[PDB]
Amino acid sequence: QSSSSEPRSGGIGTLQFVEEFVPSVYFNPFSGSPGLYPDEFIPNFDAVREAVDGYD
Amino acid sequence: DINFASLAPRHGTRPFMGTWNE
Amino acid sequence: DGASVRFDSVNLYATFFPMAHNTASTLEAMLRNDTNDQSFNDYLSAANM
Repeated sequence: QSSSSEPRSGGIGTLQFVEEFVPSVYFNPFSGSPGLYPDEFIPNFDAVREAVDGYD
Repeated sequence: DINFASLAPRHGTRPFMGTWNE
Repeated sequence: DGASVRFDSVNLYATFFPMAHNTASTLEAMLRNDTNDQSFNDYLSAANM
């Protein structure tokens, strides 16, 4: 069979990552309600649960 | 001769303070 | 007339509002954006000659 016995899923490699994730142009930035801001720009936001990853 | 600052006031809501969309 | 000083130490103190960690992160994200720069005059501004 040569190929791995179940298709991989997870994160992504650098070649896919650069074809995804093109720079985001945010017009009228921070205009809406909180809870609809682009929160996953924030480098320590735990996007699974709308909370920010502390040290504790 | 030149003091200034952001101001378009509101008090505490029926919630009073801190939760900040109406 | 003989006055003198010595400095034994300098320390920097700083104090933080203990703001809720996702709220402060929501404020931070708003203030890191080029539409929202902080700005200030010299509070009684001139060129002094």
